[PDB]
Amino acid sequence: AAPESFDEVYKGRRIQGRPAGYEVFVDGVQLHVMRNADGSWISVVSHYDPVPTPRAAARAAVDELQGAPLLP
Amino acid sequence: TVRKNQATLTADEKRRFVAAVLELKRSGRYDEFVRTHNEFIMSDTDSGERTGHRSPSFLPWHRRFLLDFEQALQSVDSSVTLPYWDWSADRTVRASLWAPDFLGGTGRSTDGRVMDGPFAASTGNWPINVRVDSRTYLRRSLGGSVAELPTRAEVESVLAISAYDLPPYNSASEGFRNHLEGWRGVNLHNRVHVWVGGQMATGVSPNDPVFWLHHAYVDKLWAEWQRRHPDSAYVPTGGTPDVVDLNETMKPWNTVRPADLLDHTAYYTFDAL
Ligand SMILES: [Cu+2]
Ligand SMILES: [Cu+2]
Ligand SMILES: [Cu+2]
Repeated sequence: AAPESFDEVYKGRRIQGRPAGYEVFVDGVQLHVMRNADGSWISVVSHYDPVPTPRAAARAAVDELQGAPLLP
Repeated sequence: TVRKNQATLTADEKRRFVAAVLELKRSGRYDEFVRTHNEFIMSDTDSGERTGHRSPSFLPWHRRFLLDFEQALQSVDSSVTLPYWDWSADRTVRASLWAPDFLGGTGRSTDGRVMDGPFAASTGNWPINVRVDSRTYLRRSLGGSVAELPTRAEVESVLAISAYDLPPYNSASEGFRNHLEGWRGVNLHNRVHVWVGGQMATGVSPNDPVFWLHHAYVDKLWAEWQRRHPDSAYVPTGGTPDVVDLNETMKPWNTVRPADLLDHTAYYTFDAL
């Protein structure tokens, strides 16, 4: 069962997530994310720090980026 | 070749190591290591094929990866070897490791930019090319995202685990490999990546030279583990889908198997084990 989709503005940036097995976008740019066996998630900008959900991963990315544009 | 504790390097050894690293960077060979690691970290998954991470081959894979790097370093200065960072011992931002004559320190609060050392962006010698965002400068936030680095006691508890790995051979597994990797338990290897912060916490972690020192120690811990458990060996040993079995070959090389990398002494030794 894939997680639900989401869409919101976090720290002035638009983050979106949707089932594909799941895609995340930061200001329209896709963010590589992965699901762990235990159900937690990680993104390419925090690949050793599991967070509970895809939205948590997108928010972690925005946090890490500090305003910087994601590279495709 | 002998891999020594970074804390014990002479001023000249630090000089030659830094110079060799900077040359690999200038020549463009360095960035390829960064790319290789990112590509694998992005493809290794718990549900499918996994070679470099969250799998029994995490250890032999990074062992071979580090050997490739050390060999490249030696092609520049034959006297250079990969030092290791014992983060259980040198756990403060004050360790000699983070001095301007070695790796430089933590990044500034505004943007995490490292401002000193030979890899600071301002030197013009360390452009971040292989990246996931627009920032082209080395970034660090020592102890920012995670309070503490593993302690010796915590490391000991992991070294005590007798089983190398256990089914399902992924991030949910029990056993030595996964606890050392950090997905389960007190968390060793993963927490260190998080502690450094910056590029070290991302898929393109090799962008930070400390990446090699961190993994050289994780690699040493595997050697210490084998010493503690001579009756335990690499698993699985045959016919396991998506996972690299003992006698199967590993990507990207294809010409080497975990069985060929179990004994590190065939390639190097440590100042002390
Ligand atoms: Cu890695
Ligand atoms: Cu990934
Ligand atoms: Cu790692």
